[PDB]
Amino acid sequence: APTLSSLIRKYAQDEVPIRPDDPTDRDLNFELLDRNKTIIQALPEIYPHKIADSASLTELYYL
Amino acid sequence: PQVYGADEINAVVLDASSYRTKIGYGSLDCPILNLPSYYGHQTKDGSEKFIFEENSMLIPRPDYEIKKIMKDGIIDDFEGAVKQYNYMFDVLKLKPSEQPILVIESTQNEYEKKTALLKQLLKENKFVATFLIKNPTCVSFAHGRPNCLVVDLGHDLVTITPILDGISLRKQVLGTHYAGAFLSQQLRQLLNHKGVEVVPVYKVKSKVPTYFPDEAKFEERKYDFDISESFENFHKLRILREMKETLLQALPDSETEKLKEQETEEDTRYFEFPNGLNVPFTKYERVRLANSLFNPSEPYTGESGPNIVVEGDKPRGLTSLVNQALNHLDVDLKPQLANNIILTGATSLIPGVAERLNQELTAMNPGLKVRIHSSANVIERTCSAWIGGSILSSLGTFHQLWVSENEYDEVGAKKLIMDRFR
Amino acid sequence: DVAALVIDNGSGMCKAGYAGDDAPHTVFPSVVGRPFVGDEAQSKRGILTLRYPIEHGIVTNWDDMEKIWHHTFYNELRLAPEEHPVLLTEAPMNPKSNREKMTQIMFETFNVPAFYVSIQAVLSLYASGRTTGIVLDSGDGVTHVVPIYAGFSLPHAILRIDLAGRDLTDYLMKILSERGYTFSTSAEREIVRDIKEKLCYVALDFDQELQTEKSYELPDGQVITIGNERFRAPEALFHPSVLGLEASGIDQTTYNSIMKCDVDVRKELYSNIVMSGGTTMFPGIAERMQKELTALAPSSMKVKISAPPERKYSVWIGGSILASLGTFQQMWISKQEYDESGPSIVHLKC
Amino acid sequence: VASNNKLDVTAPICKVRKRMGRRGLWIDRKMTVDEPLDEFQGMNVYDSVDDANSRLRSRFSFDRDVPLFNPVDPSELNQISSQT
Amino acid sequence: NKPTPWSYVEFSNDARESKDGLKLHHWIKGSSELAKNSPYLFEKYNQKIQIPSFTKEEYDEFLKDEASWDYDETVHLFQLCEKWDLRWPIIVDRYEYDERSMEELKERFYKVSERILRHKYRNVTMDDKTSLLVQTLSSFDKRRETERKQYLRRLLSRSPTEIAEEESLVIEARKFELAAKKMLTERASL
Amino acid sequence: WLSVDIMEERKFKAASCVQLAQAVSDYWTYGKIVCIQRKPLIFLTDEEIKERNPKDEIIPPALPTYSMGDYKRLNQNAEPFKLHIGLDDFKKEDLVLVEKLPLSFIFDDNLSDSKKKLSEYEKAPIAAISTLLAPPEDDEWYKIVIRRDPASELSASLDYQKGLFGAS
Amino acid sequence: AMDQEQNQPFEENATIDVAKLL
Ligand SMILES: Nc1ncnc2c1ncn2[C@@H]1O[C@H](COP(=O)(O)OP(=O)(O)OP(=O)(O)O)[C@@H](O)[C@H]1O
Ligand SMILES: Nc1ncnc2c1ncn2[C@@H]1O[C@H](COP(=O)(O)OP(=O)(O)OP(=O)(O)O)[C@@H](O)[C@H]1O
Ligand SMILES: [Mg+2]
Ligand SMILES: [Mg+2]
Repeated sequence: APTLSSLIRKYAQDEVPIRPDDPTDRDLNFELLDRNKTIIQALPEIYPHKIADSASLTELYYL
Repeated sequence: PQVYGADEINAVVLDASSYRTKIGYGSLDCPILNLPSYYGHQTKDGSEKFIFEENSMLIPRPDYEIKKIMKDGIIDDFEGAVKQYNYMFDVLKLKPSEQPILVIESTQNEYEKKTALLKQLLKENKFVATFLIKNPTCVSFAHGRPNCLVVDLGHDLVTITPILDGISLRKQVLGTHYAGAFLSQQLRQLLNHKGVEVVPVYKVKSKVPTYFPDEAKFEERKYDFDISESFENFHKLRILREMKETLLQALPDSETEKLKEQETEEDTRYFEFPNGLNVPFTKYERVRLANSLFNPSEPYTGESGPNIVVEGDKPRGLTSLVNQALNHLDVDLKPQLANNIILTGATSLIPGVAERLNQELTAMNPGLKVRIHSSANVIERTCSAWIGGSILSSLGTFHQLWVSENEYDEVGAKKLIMDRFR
Repeated sequence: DVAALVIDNGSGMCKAGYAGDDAPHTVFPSVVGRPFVGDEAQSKRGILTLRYPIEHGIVTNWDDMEKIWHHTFYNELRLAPEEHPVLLTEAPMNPKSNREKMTQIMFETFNVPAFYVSIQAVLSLYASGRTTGIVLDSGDGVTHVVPIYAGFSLPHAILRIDLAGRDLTDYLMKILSERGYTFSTSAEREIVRDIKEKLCYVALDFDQELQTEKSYELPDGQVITIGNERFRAPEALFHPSVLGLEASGIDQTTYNSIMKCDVDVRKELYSNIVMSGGTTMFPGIAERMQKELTALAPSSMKVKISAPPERKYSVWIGGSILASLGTFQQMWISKQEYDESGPSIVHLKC
Repeated sequence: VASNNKLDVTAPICKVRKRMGRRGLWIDRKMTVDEPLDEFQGMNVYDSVDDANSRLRSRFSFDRDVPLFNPVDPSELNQISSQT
Repeated sequence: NKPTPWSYVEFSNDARESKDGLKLHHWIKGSSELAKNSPYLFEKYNQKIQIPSFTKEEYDEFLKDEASWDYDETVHLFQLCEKWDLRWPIIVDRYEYDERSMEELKERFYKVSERILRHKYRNVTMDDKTSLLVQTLSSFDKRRETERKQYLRRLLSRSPTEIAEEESLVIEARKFELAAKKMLTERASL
Repeated sequence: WLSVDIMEERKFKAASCVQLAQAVSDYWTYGKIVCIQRKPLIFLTDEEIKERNPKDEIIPPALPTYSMGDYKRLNQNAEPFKLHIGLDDFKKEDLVLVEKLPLSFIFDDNLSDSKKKLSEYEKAPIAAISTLLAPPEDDEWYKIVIRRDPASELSASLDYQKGLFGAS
Repeated sequence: AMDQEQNQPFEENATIDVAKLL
């Protein structure tokens, strides 16, 4: 049972960062499924394999 | 087949750096020989004898003196330099008249010296081909980045030569004299203040460990003859080399905060000279000694390391020197040189200097991504210039730039060749 | 898999045998006399003059070294080169042209399926069972010091010494001559070589023993007496002043070489010092070398010389050990690689 | 980025190039995930383990296969902590 | 099963200017019966950038165009641009006629001289295609760039607080960007 | 191209040499067990002299970048790395991956016109005056990622086996 | 010209080197 001061000190100790290129428990769980259901993609390191949807902030402001 | 491969010509690559000269062959990866930039001289007999091999100089001799050649990256005592080059060729068993020679040299060099060197290489050693690539470009060739800001940290001269598209910018060189020699003199005067007397290795014949700061027992082997001062200085240079290798460590300008704490932790280390006097060095002294590269706070004149300015009110230090070099560059290519900083020099092995240099550069130059590139392998830091020379000599297309002996005669004047063919 | 042939080219003599064996099958002086080959040719001194195809670790003439490999392949070991891979040894800091020419000559004339060169000193270090340590290699012609770090000879740290077994043999010739017994015959020179092989031992300190005898009968029938040559000769190796050579001694060279290396390695390098070569097996060498180095070494670290009893062929033993290894089979220069990339492939993989 | 639903793309298994070289083809690599780093009387300098660790940490801290975290955040430029 | 003999051979003419026979030895595969293989490779790349030149006679067309330009400075500029493959910083650094010459002045003078010569050279037969297209681009303007360079320097000279604020604004803008769909759906429902 | 080649060659040579040294050390401890099984020696007669991976397009990889000082600690996943793969099959699965990856840092683009590779900072009209505006490094590397096939997510007819009855 | 020694202290001579290697 940590003391109250120990908790207020811990949150000020920053946080270990998880890099974008790192298994984050959100993956395909490797090739557990069938090989016929898996496709190999070879992308240049510059381009991103995953992209998040977004709409221009000007559009959001106007809407 | 597509000609991805480069063609190798067996061309010897020579270097004339300030402290050490590194010869080697064309397509290899490591220099065969690396002699120190010194040549011995003995005149006890009526005749004259030269001793050039590194091992043979260190032994005591009756009438023996050691004379420096590479003063500040420019060739000096050319009469002895050509003798050293000839001996170095002979030891390597090089075959003349069938092997091109690529010669590397610093950014700043006298025109007469270049003329004499080329004339001797083309009319005396009878080498078929030659070339004179500038040292910063050659280092950039070694690290494979053709657009970079070379920041050398050598023994005598700290040179920052911006390079655009693989060629150096002659008027943009910033040469500061605060370098490994500054550290050597400063640590010498620190040893002088503490009263420690460093003895050469050859004097010691029987010794026992003694950790006390007081004098320690060390049997001395005394020769009949008398030893020159230059010989003792050269021998002491080695001891300063290991002592700089081991003791030094730099911290980011926080020395004043832990000035009081460092004595409390008693984190001092001992450096055992061949005498045996395990002198204690407090962490404050080591930290200040390392930081002296970045701000020459020492006011004791540095023992002939006086105040100096670019191309040589206050000495700037390395970080502000790099900032000044970056500022003078045009804004068109400034980020390109900022993002590619190649930091060569054996003195970079001092822990923490590169990290705090990066910290200072990114703090004092906000909004411009400054990433510092160095080398993990020691041989790459030590002899980057020879790596670049070897890779340039191994390049295929480069072969349309060799300067010929017949071409040299037909042109005649070295001015035309130096400006165009380098 | 097949059996990998191992051939060692030393200055004094050539060593050759088979992978996995603890001793080479044949040992011949490798001397060529052009009017045959071998010691049998050396016997016929009249019509043909003896000459050394290999000298100072550099091939003087390839046209006799080709006869050297022919002799050691077809007349001593007598295997099939066209199927058996061949391993060869070579002295460090060898000029690249010699390596190119050697690889080309072997792959062309002998059609060896696989040919891999390696430093003889690192092969010696592969004996005695330690990965790191200075190898104070000293052959008949050249002395080497190669600080080794996981087998990769630190290229800047190699130092070369001209002190050799032949030079000290000439010094013995001179001191026997000044004693009053001149031995002009080359066979008599080899007799002096054997004499210093048996009785000569390394003095602990030159001056203490100097202020303080043995006789061996010459094979022709007369006994020769020498009193100070027993200890003067080994110290000549430590002090080349009597030899007249400007090169330093063994201890100074070892100290300079070890200090030229990186600091973090020096701790293990001092402890794991290895000595080899047929020249340095002189009795008493270990204690003197130890005491002088410890005198010049830092007191914190521990000096440990590791003189092996198998010095005379330790390089060949290490080479055979390396060749017998399964993982080493991948390192071989295949014939198709040489055909595709040319002789310059040797500097890329070896 | 909000929804924690399962996605159809995994983390990069490996990074590789295909480069011809004088020996022949090569396939260079870096680690996809960074290592934890640093996995390994007055004392004499040679026996100082901490000093050797400092050397081997500074010498291998700027040309790593994967660079350090070095996030591009305005906290450092504002002379105040990222939290504040 | 024996390999193709590789042989060391003399090599030549890497198309060096000067017609000297520097022979530099290289290793080749097979007998060089094909020696005198004048296409030594690597000559393919002896490509030279082509810049139409001007002589004293053509300066009459150039006579009309603290500048204080003249024949010597123009010919020096063209020799520098021919030698160094049009790298503006290296050209200005190796420039030695006089130091007042600034980057954009050199650029503008070179561009206007080139366009005037080219137009004078397409006068009899009208120029189109690639050449007309270059003429088009060379309708530059020196004032815009100095404005561009001054603007870039001013942005690079901003205080740390302002640029930190700009970075924070961009980061927060992207953070709000990444969740536009959910916000839009919730707003529609509300 | 030659500079990347030299760097990777140095790293590979260091890795191979330290692997050989470790193999020697292992031999000198566990015993002639790791040695080769040996083959009979074919001795030929005096008459015969009287008349007188490891194979197949090998594709050796290269080590990651830590060079020398850090590497005797052997930063390995669970075993020594594959420094020579000459079987070239790649279990027949990665063979197409190997053969259809573009060669990187190519000197000549197969004589396709002339072309010219410029600095990456020259493509961008932006001058990259801010840290966020840094254009890509362009180190010419390919990442490998496995994905769920979009056809798999598509609806498919039910598949099963009937029991005693229930068919039609 | 004789064989001085041997020293194959097989910590594991099991024929499975990974008997102790693993
Ligand atoms: N690990 C080390 N850390 C710091 N200094 C070292 C180290 N090892 C050696 N030195 C010394 O630092 C200096 C570095 O010299 P260096 O070899 O880099 O110069 P150089 O080859 O003459 O070239 P230049 O001076 O022109 O850069 C020498 O005096 C050398 O003895
Ligand atoms: N029993 C011995 N006693 C003394 N000296 C010996 C003895 N055996 C050999 N030597 C010395 O060693 C030499 C033998 O050659 P050695 O094995 O040392 O070198 P190598 O491997 O043949 O040559 P290198 O390494 O120079 O190519 C002899 O000439 C002699 O100088
Ligand atoms: Mg120097
Ligand atoms: Mg030997």
